[PDB]
Amino acid sequence: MGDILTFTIPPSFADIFLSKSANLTCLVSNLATYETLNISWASQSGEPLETKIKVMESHPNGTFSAKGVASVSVEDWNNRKEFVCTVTHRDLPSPQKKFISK
Repeated sequence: MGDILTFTIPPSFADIFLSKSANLTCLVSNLATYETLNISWASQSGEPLETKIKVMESHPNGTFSAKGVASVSVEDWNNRKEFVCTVTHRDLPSPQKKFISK
């Protein structure tokens, strides 16, 4: 508590097989201020990724965290690419960035 935690979750081989699209998932928890929260996904090159997020506020149902789902090409995951998620809670002076790779 009182310290913002950011973790990234990779899509499973099975999951990618079902949808035939790889998805980037970010989990942000332990928010010192459970007011509102946003999730941001971008390519390593600093290029914003198509991300779909429902509710600009963190979800207190089942979990107390927010998740951002970005749709990437299976090719990227297959080519060992890496993506960057940045969490902007405004609570911290420096947004936390996370690297994700299969």
